[PDB]
Amino acid sequence: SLAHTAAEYMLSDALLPDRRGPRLKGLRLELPLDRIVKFVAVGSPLLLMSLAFAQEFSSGSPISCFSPSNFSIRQAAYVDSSCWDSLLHHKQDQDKMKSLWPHKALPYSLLALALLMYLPVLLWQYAAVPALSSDLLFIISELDKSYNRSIRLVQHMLKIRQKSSDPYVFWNELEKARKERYFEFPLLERYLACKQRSHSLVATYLLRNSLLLIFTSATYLYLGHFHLDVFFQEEFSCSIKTGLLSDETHVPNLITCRLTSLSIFQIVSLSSVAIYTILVPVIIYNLTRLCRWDKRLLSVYEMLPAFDLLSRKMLGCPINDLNVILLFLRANISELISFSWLSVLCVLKDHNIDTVVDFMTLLAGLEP
Amino acid sequence: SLAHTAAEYMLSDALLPDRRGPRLKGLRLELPLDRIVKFVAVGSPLLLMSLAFAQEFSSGSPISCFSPSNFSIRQAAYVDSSCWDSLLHHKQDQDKMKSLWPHKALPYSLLALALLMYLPVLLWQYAAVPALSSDLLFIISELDKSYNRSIRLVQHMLKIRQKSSDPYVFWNELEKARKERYFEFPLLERYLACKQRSHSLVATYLLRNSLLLIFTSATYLYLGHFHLDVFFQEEFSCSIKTGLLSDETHVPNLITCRLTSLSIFQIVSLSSVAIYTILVPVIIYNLTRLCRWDKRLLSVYEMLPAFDLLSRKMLGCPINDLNVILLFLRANISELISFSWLSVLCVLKDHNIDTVVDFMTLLAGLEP
Amino acid sequence: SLAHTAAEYMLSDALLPDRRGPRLKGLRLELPLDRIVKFVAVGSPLLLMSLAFAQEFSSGSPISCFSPSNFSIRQAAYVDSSCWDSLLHHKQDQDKMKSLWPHKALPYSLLALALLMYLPVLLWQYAAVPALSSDLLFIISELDKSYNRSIRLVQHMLKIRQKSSDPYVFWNELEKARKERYFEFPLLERYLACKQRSHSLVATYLLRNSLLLIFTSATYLYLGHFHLDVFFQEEFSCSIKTGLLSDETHVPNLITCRLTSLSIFQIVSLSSVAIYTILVPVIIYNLTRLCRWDKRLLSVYEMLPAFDLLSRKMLGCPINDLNVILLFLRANISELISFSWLSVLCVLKDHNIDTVVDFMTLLAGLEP
Amino acid sequence: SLAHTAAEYMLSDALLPDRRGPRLKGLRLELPLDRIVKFVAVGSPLLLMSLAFAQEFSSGSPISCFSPSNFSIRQAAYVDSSCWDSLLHHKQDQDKMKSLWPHKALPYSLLALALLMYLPVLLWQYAAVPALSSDLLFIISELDKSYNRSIRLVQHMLKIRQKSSDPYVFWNELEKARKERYFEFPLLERYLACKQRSHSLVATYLLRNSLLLIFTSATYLYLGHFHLDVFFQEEFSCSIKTGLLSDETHVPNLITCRLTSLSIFQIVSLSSVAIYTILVPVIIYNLTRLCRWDKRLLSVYEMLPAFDLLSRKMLGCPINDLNVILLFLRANISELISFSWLSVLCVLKDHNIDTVVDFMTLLAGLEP
Amino acid sequence: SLAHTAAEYMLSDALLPDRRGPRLKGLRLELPLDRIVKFVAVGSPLLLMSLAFAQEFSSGSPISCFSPSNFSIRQAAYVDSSCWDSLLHHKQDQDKMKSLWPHKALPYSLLALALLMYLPVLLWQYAAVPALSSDLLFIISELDKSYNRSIRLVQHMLKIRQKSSDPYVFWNELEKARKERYFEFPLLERYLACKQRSHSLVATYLLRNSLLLIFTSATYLYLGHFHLDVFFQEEFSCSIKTGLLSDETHVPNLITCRLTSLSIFQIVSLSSVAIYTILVPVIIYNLTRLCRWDKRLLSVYEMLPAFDLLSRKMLGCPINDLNVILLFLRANISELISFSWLSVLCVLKDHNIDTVVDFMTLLAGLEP
Repeated sequence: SLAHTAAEYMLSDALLPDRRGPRLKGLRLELPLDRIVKFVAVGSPLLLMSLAFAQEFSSGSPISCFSPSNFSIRQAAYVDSSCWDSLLHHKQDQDKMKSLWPHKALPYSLLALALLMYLPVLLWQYAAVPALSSDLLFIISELDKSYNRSIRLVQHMLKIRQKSSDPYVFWNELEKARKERYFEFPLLERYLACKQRSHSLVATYLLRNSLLLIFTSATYLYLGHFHLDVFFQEEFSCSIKTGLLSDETHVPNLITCRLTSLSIFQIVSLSSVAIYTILVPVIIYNLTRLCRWDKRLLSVYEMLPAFDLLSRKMLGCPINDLNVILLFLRANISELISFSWLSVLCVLKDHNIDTVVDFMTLLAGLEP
Repeated sequence: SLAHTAAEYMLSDALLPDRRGPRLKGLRLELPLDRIVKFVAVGSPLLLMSLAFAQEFSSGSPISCFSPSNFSIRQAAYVDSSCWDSLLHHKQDQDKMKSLWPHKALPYSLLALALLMYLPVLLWQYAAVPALSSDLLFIISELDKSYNRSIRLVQHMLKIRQKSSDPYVFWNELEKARKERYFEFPLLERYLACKQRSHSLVATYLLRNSLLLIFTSATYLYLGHFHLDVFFQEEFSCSIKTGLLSDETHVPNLITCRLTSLSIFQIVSLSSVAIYTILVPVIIYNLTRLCRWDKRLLSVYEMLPAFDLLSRKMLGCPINDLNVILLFLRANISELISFSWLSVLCVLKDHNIDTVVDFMTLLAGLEP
Repeated sequence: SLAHTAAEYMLSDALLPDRRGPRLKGLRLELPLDRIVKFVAVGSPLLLMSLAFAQEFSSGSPISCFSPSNFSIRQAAYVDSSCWDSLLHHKQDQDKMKSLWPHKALPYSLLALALLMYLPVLLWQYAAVPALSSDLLFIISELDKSYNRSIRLVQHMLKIRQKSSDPYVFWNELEKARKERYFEFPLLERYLACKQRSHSLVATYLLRNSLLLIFTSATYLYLGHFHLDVFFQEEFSCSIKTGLLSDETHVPNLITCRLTSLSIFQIVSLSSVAIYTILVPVIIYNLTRLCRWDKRLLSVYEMLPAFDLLSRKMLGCPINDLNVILLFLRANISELISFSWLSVLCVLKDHNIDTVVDFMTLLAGLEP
Repeated sequence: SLAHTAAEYMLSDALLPDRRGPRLKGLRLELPLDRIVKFVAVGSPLLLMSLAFAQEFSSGSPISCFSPSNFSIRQAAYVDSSCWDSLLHHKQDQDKMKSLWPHKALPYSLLALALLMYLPVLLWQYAAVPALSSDLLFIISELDKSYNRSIRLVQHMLKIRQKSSDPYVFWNELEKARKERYFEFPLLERYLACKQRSHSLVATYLLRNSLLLIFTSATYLYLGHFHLDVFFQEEFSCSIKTGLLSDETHVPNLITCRLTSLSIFQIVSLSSVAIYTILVPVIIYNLTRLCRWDKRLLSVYEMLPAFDLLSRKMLGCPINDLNVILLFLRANISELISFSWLSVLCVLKDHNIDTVVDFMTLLAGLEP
Repeated sequence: SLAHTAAEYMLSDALLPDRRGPRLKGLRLELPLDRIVKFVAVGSPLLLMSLAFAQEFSSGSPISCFSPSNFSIRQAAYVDSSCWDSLLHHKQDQDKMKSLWPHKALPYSLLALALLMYLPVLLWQYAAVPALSSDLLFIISELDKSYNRSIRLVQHMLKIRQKSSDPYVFWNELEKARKERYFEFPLLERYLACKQRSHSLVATYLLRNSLLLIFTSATYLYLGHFHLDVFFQEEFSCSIKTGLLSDETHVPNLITCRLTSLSIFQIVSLSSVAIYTILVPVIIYNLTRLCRWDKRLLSVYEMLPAFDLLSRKMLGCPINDLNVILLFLRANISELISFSWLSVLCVLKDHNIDTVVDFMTLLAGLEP
């Protein structure tokens, strides 16, 4: 089946024969909400198209005709197959030959919608995946040096505090460490500054979401203009004597052609509206995600040395490449190593009490 | 077949191409009862839908008509295919055209139910699996330090007891070990305290079960309102002359249309009730599981150093994140290492006799 | 299905059983735009051919006939199967027997176009892939020596600058390093010079794109000459008595033969025009890519020792082997090692400020 | 389908279950032109045979009959199936019963041609592959000793030249190295001499190409003798009363039998001529390849020590085993090791200037 | 299809699930000519059987009948299906009811021939493969000690010859080495002597070839006795009133039954003769192979120490186990190690000149 081929051609990853290396393994380049939206926006028209051609209706004929008994079997087949290509209600009300082309174009329209909704996925894959992957992995490699440089070369501070009055050393020793060369990273404050003034992935993300929104609007227009007119129309009167059959002796207006699969058309015309009105607010929520700064976990991020640079750059216009980098980092920061200490520092959510809270928590997180 | 595709699309794991690493191997993120409920609540409508389209009924036609002998083959096919889309019992009792739409909507309803029952699974997978996995693996890693720290640095207590009167040292030496820095973990008493005051996975678990309960109630309403009325109705009188065929000379009320697949409809309408009334009390049992504290094995848990913190936090409202963490831990605590010593300490189920019971059991569990 | 076989025979890689070694893994020998063009220009006629034979039209007959009622079933089948091979509108307007052969030749034409559009792919695979691969991997191996030779044997310059006035050493020490034997590569300035005067892959690239352009023009001519004439013609009058049936008593001009699949023909005739008018400007953009020198990143390339030779050779006719080598290098330079330092040196995009900018950035990029 | 089985039975490698070792991996025993010729000469008749039985014509009947209306359905089936086995145009012009057997024999002829064109492939596989593989791998193993013996034991010549006047040592030191025992190989000058006087693979190559040429000529004769006569003949008059039906009362000459699939026959008869007239000059080009000595790269080959023996043996009759060995070596010399230095020595294409050109190029090609 | 199952059940290896070890990998237990004969003698009847049931004839009926118009459809089906089981030409010439049973027995006969031709393969696999494999691998293991014992412990002879007059030492030193204990193998001269007097694999080989020859003769007898009589007979007159239908009123002699698939029968009857007259002389050539001693390469074999024993045993009756061992060794001697030195010693094909020829060739073949 065509849907079987499209199941693996689209709606999945089509890069390399897989099992290559770290290009795809261990890194998530698509947000779970984006993946769900892509799946339920691409496979849904494909699912409806498959349901149109499924075992629910065992083939049969999409059109039925009431031809006179004088007609043979082949003549009846001719007058019923010549109307599936000439869907025109020759109404007696001049001669408004209203067309019923959506009935024949439904599979074409569904396939066109399925192909169209895959364009934003291709745009994201071939316009933002490489640069975003490079930035994410470089930043992850740089931030992986924030454990053997934030405690293991900082545990000498424990030696300094424990000799003197520890509460006093908690507030008047830290300026020496904050001014140390190795304590502050030398490359992140420039890379992040450069990324702050560049608008490249923000444009791609906004285009990816706006294309889906515009395609949903186009689907609404298609189903409100062409459909919803021939929606309760099941019978139409045709005319076979509209050509070389004019000089003959048989039914001029072969009345009462019937659309056998009208119910499937009606069900699809509503399931293509409900499914996408489900997705209408999800896209705008995805757009809102980038437009709002997030500071719910800034308290613990600012404490750590390397993440202090990320926390400081929290001002200005929210539309920056750094925002997309942060959005794809927080979904990827917990790959295999930050899963044991960053996820632990969640107790601090309420700098006086915070001054002494690390009296026993920070050193207790040692790997051995 | 569509059921063949849905067999692997749903009703299984759809994350990664597998064989990746420790993300899924060795960790059980779904309780066996939850897995059974999900399987028998998702595949059951799919199984019934497949049985509707299976070899049991070799296609055929879902409707049969008794048309006059004057009608040709094509005319009879027209009058029998124009009634499967116009199921309306034009009864002579005014003109109550009772519809028989459930007969045509049964596959649609079954597919809709199958898709709806997969929503709680998606909610659990994309709203609680990451945080629960992180908490579970962190707690497991911390508790894995409860064997080389509860006997191997405690076997010096054997040296102390064996020199003096061992029964006396069984009760007056332990305060030194209980006050030792390394004996008591420094991070668990804070992580568990933080998790006690957080209600995040409790809400997700309750929502996951309540969605299934509400969907079962909706299925009951659907089968009690739309079904159970056209349940013993097998014959209905139609009307083809309800349109452009009005000005014709043939049967006005084409009486005695017959629903060929009424028996399948009746069997499905009962197997969709029995199967879900089997599942009605299982869901409430799953809800009860979280609402009741468990203390059947507290006697052996309190003896161990690390598990003493877990045993102490056994008071207050049962609805806490720690309850879900414990429920998913006791089903996962016995992965590969706790399978040889924790499962052995089951003899203690009856502190005077318990004082001397470990005279030979604790030290005999040494790995060499 | 034939399309199923052509899916794996073409439209993919057909060299070796794969999993061999570094022949294909880690090296990209086809640009993403070229890959997209090849896919959407080869599979599109195949997709339309599959749609012609898909479940959308459940086989049936491509021609229908209105034969007299005296004819038997076999006689009607004869007069309807003898016209699908004799498509000739015997119009009464002398005796212009206009042929409708495109209706029968549509699958043949689609298969011919699909096979023809694969010729440039074969030409690129068997005329430029080996030499381009050899040059690319040799240049990559030579350029991989530009990290342990541009800083690690250059960090002594740090020792020289830090002793004296560093700003002065920033401008009067570099002539010694620029005149050093090891600092300047001894093979690239000759290999690139040889490649500059050779036009071998430029001709292959231009031929590969021009063949696709010429085939698109041929498709336009085919659809504008043979099609677009029998486009709204659905009925034609045939003649069975044009031979040994002349001396018989039956319909001389068996009027009103009908093309059942005219709608599919019309849709294909438009989808084969829209899809390729989408591709018309992409090919000329690909041609433009080679014809224009690129200097958007020359500022950082000139700073590096090895890439200085590449940056210097930026004059003359753009049509040279070095241009194609650069085009396939910039898409392949970031394989696994240049992904951590070359992608970082993007801050320099605005030699006075550039003199002191590397005071801290260059040495901070050390691997440990 | 039969074509599906023949796709993997032929048109590919049928030796071992693969993944065995170096028997096939890393060695190319078939030239790309030979592979293309074999593919497009073996699969083309198979492709046409598949197209004859494809979805393009949905089975049906290959013959149609115009029997009188008195005949029943079974009688008409008898008189139409008794003519597909008795294709004889009983023309009224004595009684020249011209046969139309190519219409029935087309699939048989296509399968016979597909099997026949596989004979040269089997001949090459079972008559020249082992000896050629042995010679190629032995020569490759011997020539792999031309890098650690042409510079690394020759770099002492650098020590000799740099002490004295280097241009003088460029021309008066080399006689010592040319007379050294290890510098000149002791086995190649005898193995190549033995292969020069042996004509074993030349005969096999010539037979392999001439068999394909003769089979193409036979196909031309078949399509020009048996076809091209019944090419525009679509109707023939049969006779069922040519036996036990003679004493009956029905149509003596059942006129106007019709060949339903005449168009497919006509298209195949032309596509089997065009495809092979495409291949006619390719075979003679392959024959020309062996008949002409190649000296386009002799300048760099003569410089190398080991390849000097190959370059010297460039005289006499071109038809020798050494010619085939060289043809299969130049397509295989660049396997994994000669890909970094032999492909670089392309600058020398114009012995005075050549005397000093290696002043810096030869030593710069060192592996470290 | 049955042929699909027989493709993998037979015509290939059916021992173990493969990928086991050195039982099958690296060892060739079937000669290429024997493999070709087995393939083209077993699959050919299977190929013809598949062609009988292929898409070439779309099922249909193998028999057609000309029943009177009074007969219904079911009556005609009865009288045409009651003759495919009662093929008897009730000729009017007493009452010689000639049977046409080969038409019905053709698939049975083809399957029987395909099964019968597999008997020699089973006999070879289960009667000679184990002993031959053991003998071959033992002899190969013993002969693998003929390189580190024929030069590396013989290169001291170089030290002896180079000190004195080398031509003199070429002829008067060798008697010492020929009389040395280690130089002459102590097991081969007894194992080969034992195998010379044993006739076990010779009988199996002769039986394997003679069974195929006898089966070919039986096929010739079958096609010359039962076929070739009903070969141009296409029409026969049947009789349905030969039983309980005798007391009825309908056609007594239902004349003119027709064999619809006579052409397929005729083509198979000729392709089963040609394809086996091709194989008739190949089998006798295989028999001749064993019956003639081979001494074309004895000159180089006698020079080597270990192969001297093989070369000496070249007298007597050619029918011995040693002959089969040699035949399967020369096709297997060049597995992975003898591929670099035995295949090189081909220059000696013309003991005076041979005395001094090894002055340089023998020592030059050293592995380093």
